[PDB]
Amino acid sequence: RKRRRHPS
Amino acid sequence: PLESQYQVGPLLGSGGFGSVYSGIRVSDNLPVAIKHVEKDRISDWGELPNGTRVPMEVVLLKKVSSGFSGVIRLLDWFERPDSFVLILERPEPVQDLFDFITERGALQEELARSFFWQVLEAVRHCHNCGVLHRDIKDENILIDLNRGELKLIDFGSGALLKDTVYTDFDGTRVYSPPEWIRYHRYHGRSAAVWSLGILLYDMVCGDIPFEHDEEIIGGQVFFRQRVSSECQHLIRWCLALRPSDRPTFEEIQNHPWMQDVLLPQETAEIHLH
Ligand SMILES: O=c1[nH][nH]c2c1SCc1ccccc1-2
Repeated sequence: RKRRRHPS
Repeated sequence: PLESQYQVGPLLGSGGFGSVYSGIRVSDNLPVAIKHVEKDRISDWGELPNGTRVPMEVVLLKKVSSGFSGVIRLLDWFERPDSFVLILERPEPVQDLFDFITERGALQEELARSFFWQVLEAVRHCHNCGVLHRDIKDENILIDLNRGELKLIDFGSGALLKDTVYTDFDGTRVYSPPEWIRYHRYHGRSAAVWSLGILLYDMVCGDIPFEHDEEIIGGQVFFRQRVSSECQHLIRWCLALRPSDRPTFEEIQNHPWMQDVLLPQETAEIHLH
């Protein structure tokens, strides 16, 4: 499945 | 004289943190990273042992930059009309832990143990210096591929460490604890332990366990990869829903999964070369 970065 | 003392190179990245360029200190050809921060895009400000008003990130980097550690060191910094510019260490060669895990998949437990141990030493170091990172995640960890050393980066969401409640937060939501989702309050150490549980699952399973608030507050941990019982126990302990049920940093490093850790040099030679 799709793995993504996550902003802050 | 900033522009005429560091040779500016290619952009390394940009985002909610600013814009980071590769660079070389002309004085001695040392690899550096040059980070720019728009003044208008700054939330928390502080003052150093000079009274000069600076972004909190500079305050925190100075508190932790003393000596050697698994934290990125702030070499220098300048003020400009609309921005601040930060001169930081740049390992070479380097890759951040998010890209490393994407390329390699779920890491062998031996490698996850060495990596996780180094992160624990680095976070302990920050807390010893009165600094709370508040955005521990694979994206904010650099791997010096040759030395096998991990470096913690980006204090742009950090705070001074304190024992009372925090009711503000601007870090990564998928690494934030359920008491922040449910009640908009948390304590610093226990929330740090939660993010470290997210990080360790990420290392051993190939990605983070939770994407959605419901999963975060649900506190059910499904393992999508083969993971040892001792390591599953440590992860579930770090991710206890009640903050007071979470382990201390001492209890994490005394946990039986954390024994016989590889040295950095061994980690490079076995897993990184
Ligand atoms: O706060 C930061 N964001 N990005 C980086 C930093 S410290 C140096 C660094 C070196 C190499 C690649 C990225 C970075």
